[PDB]
Amino acid sequence: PKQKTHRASAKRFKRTGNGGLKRFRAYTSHRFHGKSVKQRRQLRKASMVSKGDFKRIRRMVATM
Amino acid sequence: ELHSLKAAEGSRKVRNRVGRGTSSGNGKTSGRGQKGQKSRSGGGVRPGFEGGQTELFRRMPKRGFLNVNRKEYAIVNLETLNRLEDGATVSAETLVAAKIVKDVKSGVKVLANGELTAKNLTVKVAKVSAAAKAAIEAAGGSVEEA
Amino acid sequence: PNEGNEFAELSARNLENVKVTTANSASVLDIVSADKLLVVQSALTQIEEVL
RNA sequence: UAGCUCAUGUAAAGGUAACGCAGAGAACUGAAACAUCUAAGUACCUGCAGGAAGAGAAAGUAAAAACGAUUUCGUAAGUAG
RNA sequence: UAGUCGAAUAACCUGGGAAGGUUAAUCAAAGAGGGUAAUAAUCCCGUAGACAAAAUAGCGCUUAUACCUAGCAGUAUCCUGAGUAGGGCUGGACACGCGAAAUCCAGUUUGAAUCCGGGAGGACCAUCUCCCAACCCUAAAUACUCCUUAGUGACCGAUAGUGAACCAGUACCGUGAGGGAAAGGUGAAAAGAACCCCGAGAGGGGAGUGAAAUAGCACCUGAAACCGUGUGCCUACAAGAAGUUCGAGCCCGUUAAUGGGUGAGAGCGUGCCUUUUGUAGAAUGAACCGGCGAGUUACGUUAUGAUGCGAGGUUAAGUUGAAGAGACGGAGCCGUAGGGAAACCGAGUCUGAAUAGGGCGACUUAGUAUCAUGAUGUAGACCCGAAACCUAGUGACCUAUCC
RNA sequence: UAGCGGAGAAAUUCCAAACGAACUGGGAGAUAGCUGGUUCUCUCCGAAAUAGCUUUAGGGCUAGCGUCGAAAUGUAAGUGU
RNA sequence: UCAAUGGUAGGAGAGCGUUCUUAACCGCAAUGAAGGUAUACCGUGAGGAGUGCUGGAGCGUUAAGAAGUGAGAAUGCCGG
RNA sequence: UGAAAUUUUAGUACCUGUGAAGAUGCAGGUUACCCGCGACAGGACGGAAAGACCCCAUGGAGCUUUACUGUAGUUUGAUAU
Repeated sequence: PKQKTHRASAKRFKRTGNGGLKRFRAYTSHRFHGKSVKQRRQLRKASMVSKGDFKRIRRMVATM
Repeated sequence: ELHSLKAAEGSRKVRNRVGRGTSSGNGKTSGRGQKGQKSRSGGGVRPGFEGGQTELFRRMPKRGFLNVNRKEYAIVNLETLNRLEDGATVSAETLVAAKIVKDVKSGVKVLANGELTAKNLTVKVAKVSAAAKAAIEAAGGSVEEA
Repeated sequence: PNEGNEFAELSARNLENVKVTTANSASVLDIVSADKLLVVQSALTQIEEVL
């Protein structure tokens, strides 16, 4: 019928208009001992999604 | 033209009869090359698949719960106020009788962007941004929010 | 007309080239089919009223 | 009293195209395996019904003035979850 | 539920036959369709319309009757649905997988209040909103057709179309449950071949039949493999994917063409398919011939164009109507600013003491709708393919046991 | 005495020309990273057989390697010498 | 004029042929439709018609649409 | 009187080489009037047998166990009776 949007994938992602998606950081949940002082200084924030990868967007994250 | 029905460009082109013949072939192959999971019937492959490794999205943290009481106002530009002059008592009746958007989130809001062509004060709102209150309220407006 | 004439219209189906039509007949298979037609001169309020 | 006998009432047993309802109810699958899930409470099976059945009249929804039994369809929309 | 009437034409040419060609004429609620020896409006069935049923099964309208209801103020007290709500545990359904879990329904256990009442408002405690369960019935709009016709087809033409156009669920297999075939066409009309002759008979051959007898009973049409019979050339000193190219020589004369059929001889030449790194293959596979026999559509998304209009595009479902169209129907949907999880803010926004920087943002400039094409996704979803799994059913005459 | 079964002087022996799980119908065109098959004509362009991960090694997912379209041509990058 | 034209899986473009298409356009048909058969034509191809003969009813055009749509090959199947 | 299996069609020689690495069909070279008929087996990796040996499949069955989950069954206790 319709194409079912994966709601938990929507809980993974958040994309922008005329632009890419915001991807929160890896590693940032479970232990914090061995990750560095600088990695604590910088890995609260995170960067965007890839370019040549992530083209498996289609269309598993439809219209959310 | 019923004597000599003709078609124009672009609307029509041959639907590609894929899987016959010798020229395009594609029934021997269908673009594919034999002897693989790709090379079979069904088209059976799940899209997100890191080869049995967990996926990109499968490595994501669970971020941010969602307000059930999330509610907005179907925000319009002030560029439609550049369209309509003055439309005294700029309200939802001016908005949907202007037919800008009909199904609206209950209130209305304008940007400071868009221009101060309108003259009327009594703009009936639920909530206009204070950046636009600088514009119209410094440009011959009165606040009637809700 | 759109008041429904009835005498070429309950008949003339054996007249082999006659196509009984109104303003409630409009298509392209209406008109491009025959290309040649007679009019009832109420064609303003039989044509203009939506067109 | 059990029990027995007689009389009266097709009642009613039974045959059933499909739909329904109710009970009883899997597996294979798929999840790249699989124990959670899915498949589906679907396959089957049994019973109960009619021309349809159920269905229904708020011990309802909602959240502000907000309506006023149900039912079907579209929507909301794969939206909330 | 029987049916009834029901208009409108002649000749010539052709042929076995006109409705075909030709010449003319008519009709008109009937030029739908089907027959007729060959294509019909006027030949017929019919058709459009217009009549007809006692019995027949009904539908609908009018009639009093075929019977139980109302408002209304006040409130003496009673009533209003007890193992009932609830609570414990075990379940299940509800999107709800025990969860913060609502709410409902089960088993089991415990057990109220009852109008100053009680319940719901996703644990729950107060305020507010709504309702009155724990008693029963309720048409209508909906689902599907074995069936009855009225029918419609960008359905299908005898491997199709129902397994089954044919005495099909037939024959036939199997004890059974089950399975499950093959096959229609002469000719208009059998007018089906009188007779005569051969022949044991059949069958033939003459005659005659018919437009036609290669048309003769499985009969229209008749390939294809197979077998032939005749035919011009060549071959009985040859060891070839069986070929080209040239060509002695021979024979014949054509979609009239720098003709064809040959072909001695002579040069050079490892069949076709899938797979593979590489197959000529001693790697598969193919007896041959003919028929069938495989990338769709349903809905959705994306891309690309086509068209339409454009910050305005857009009607869905539905209604109308000929399963028409058009018209109605704006409910809703897309775009028309985002930032941040969110509170919120907003052409800025978040992050951060920052108004520092960074982050996404208008700067960074149009889409919408339809179509069409490719790909997508749910559908066996390009097919052919197991060993399998479970349910339902049948089975002790083989055989084993037992009586 | 009938298959989640039976029988059994027991081998995994048989249960109707026949069994380590019978036969018939439905689920269900079960499924199948594995085998085979794929049909009209042309033109143009033109591969890889590798890296990284992977219950992965005869398979996928990217990236390298083609093709077409579109936007300009980082104002030349490309490619040589 | 110059330059290009090996090409598999690959990708792009274009065209042929079949059938149904009420469409029309517009004919053929017994003096012979279709279909078959021989054929010493044409077309880059797929493909197209000419004639001879069988044969005695539907078929062709054009252009466009729509497709169970283009046949060797699978222990393909069925029939011979 | 009269079949079966069988297969790309083949007027199917030899040597020595070559080659998916062992020739009938290929290169070089040799011998051979044409066609049979009765017997024979070295080939034609002869057929018949999609290897039953080995290996693989995220393949399935069956079996075993102090694998893990369960189930019945067995045995406590609660508790209405």
